Amino acid sequence: EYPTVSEIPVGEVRLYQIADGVWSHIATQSFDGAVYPSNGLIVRDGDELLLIDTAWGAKNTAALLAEIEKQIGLPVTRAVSTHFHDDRVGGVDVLRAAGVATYASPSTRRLAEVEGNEIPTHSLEGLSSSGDAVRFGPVELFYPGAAHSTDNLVVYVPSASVLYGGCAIYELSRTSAGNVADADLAEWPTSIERIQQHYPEAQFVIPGHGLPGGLDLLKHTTNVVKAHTN
Ligand SMILES: C[C@H](CS)C(=O)N[C@@H](C(=O)O)c1ccc(F)cc1
Ligand SMILES: [Zn+2]
Ligand SMILES: [Zn+2]
Ligand SMILES: [Zn+2]
Repeated sequence: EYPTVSEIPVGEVRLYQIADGVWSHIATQSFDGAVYPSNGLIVRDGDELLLIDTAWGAKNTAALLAEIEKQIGLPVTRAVSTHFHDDRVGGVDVLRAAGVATYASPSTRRLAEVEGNEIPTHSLEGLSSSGDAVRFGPVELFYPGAAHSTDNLVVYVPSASVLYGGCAIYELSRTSAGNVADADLAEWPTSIERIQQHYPEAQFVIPGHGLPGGLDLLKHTTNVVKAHTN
């Protein structure tokens, strides 16, 4: 069973193995009166691990590293943050202190700094234009256009047909718009179409928060945006 928000104490991280050499990591955090779950990704790259997003905060991210050591034993050597909010860069400084090389796009790095969030060290090149794709170790990084935020990236794992949508894709059980303070609500359905046109063969689709599904999460998310927008 995929771990749900009600089963993970704030401060603890679970790992869920999706495929061979592919896991999600799941944490929980208090935010704005509620507890929310949060997903990231872990992808094996031989004798090292590529981390996709922090576990939302310094303490959760240290827990993540401890859980990775317990359950996998391979070192995290690179990390990619998929947008500038705290559930994606909160913990970067812990990763850096632990010797992880932290990456984000130039936009994400700028927006993190503007906002006062932790800032990934290295800039990812080749992601400036909607539809750009880059092969980054075992994954493909993709910029679909502005949506949840103007900088959001998605991640695709070809070996396992895993599409990590981050917070530009909503789980089915969310039927209202959440955090749209930095969103391009008008562009968001267009960016979702772009993901669909590029990863039509996606089997396993991971939202930034909550339960994985399939490509039906894309259509579901547009409905939510439109319902909120119109
Ligand atoms: C703090 C974090 C940064 S994205 C955040 O605001 N998450 C937002 C959301 O993703 O819309 C969220 C709102 C309601 C939920 F049920 C789940 C997630
Ligand atoms: Zn190696
Ligand atoms: Zn966000
Ligand atoms: Zn989020």
